Amino acid sequence: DRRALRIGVNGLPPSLEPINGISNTGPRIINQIFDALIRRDYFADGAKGNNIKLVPALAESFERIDDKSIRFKLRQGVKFHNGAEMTAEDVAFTFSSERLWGDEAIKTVPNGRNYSPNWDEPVVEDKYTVVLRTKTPSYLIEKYLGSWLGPIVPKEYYKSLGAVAFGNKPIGTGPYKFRELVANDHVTLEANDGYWGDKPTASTITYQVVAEPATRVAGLISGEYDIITTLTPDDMALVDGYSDLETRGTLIENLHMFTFNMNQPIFQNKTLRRALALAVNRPLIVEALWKNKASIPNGFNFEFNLKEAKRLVKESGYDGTPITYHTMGNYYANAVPALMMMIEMWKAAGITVVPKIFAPGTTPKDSDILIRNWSNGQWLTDGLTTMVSEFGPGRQVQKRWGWKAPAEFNNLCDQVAQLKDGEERSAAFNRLRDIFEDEAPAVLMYQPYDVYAARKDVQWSPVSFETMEFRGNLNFKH
Ligand SMILES: *OC[C@@]1(O[C@H]2O[C@H](CO)[C@@H](O)[C@H](O)[C@H]2O)O[C@H](CO)[C@@H](O)[C@@H]1O
Repeated sequence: DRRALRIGVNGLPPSLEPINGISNTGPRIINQIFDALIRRDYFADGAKGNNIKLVPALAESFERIDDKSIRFKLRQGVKFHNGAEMTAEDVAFTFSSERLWGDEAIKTVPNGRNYSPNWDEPVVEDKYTVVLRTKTPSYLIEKYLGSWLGPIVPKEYYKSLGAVAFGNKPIGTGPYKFRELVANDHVTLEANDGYWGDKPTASTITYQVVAEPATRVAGLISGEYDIITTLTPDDMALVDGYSDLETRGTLIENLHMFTFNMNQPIFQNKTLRRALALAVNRPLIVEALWKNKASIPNGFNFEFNLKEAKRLVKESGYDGTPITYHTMGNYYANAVPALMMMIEMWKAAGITVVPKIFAPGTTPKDSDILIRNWSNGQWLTDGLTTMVSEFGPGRQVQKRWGWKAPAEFNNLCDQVAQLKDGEERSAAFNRLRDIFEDEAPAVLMYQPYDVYAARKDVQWSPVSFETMEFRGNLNFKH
């Protein structure tokens, strides 16, 4: 029999419904349960897990018709885990108004429209042929369909349950099928021996929440886990002297940041937000805590000034009231050590910030949040599109977190979705970046160097994204 794989994780997603589970913790599970029309071939052409190449997966082939539509020829005989055959009806449902982007859909799939292009309703042409299309021109459709938007869901089963219940009992076409969920504890998957692609190599995969990185390292050493997630470069020393273990790391296409609840009076205006941003010496943090392996971003592409931060603190009228910084422990690698360094930096600017460490499983009330840490996946190669997906008009930073973005910012967000790459689009990018930095609705810290640790007897390479790929990349040694 095949070996059981045990993964010690930083957390579980709130749902296994593909869109509702988008987070640092979901894709590593969702990628196993589902397939998309298109897969990212991370290891193509000898790449070290970072190739952006997209290849056919549930679509056997596809051909663009015009600037707003693509015809897909689906792979035949593919079965969902309940035995139902995957047809054009399921692909059309996946990208339908009813499930994904309509007004009613987004009440149970809240980011269905935010993470989509401007879809029009899919057209089913025959059992294995579907046209996916946008209402306005888009040369990103294939990219969206190969992203975390893309998992194909079973129409009849999904409709019978609704998105919330489907998220607790998912059915997909992927190499591992859902077995069990214990909230805040684990998810167990089992091999899908009916898989259409390469046969799964593990009998079961268990994702077990172990909140603290030191405790995860101890469980790898003790033999409780085969792979552990969400470590830092500094954790590499803790594995010194274990011949059977190693670290495996890579830069990933994710930005660690901090952000604000701009409904709060102290953060309704930009002045103090920008002071908090300018006070941070990001190179010092990268040197200190990341062994210079994390990467300071060039904005949202796929300045430390303490003098100006002090000036803005005084201009803001800030009165010395302690400002909390909410962090779910070290859910983000290096969260608490980085916060400690930033608290020192903020003190030097005249701002008192204190940690508010909350437990795994707890969702603070939005009204208790002043500053919080967060991350954003860079989930398409087009960084403008992913920035807009969180910071644009009607998206969550404005709608939920109260950022009163300048009208010009919102105007340019709309313009860049219609412009082709070139001079005008890059000029809009530059101006959006300047406004974003002036407004400081969030502050980008760095792209983390994601570190896993694993048994040498489990052959598996990381990829440059907040997920785990096992296709062609999970072999057990004797
Ligand atoms: O980036 C995901 C995010 O959410 C996770 O944590 C919150 C708080 O416990 C849960 O409500 C979500 O279900 C879970 O995915 O992580 C940070 C916290 O570390 C939140 O700000 C994000 O929404």
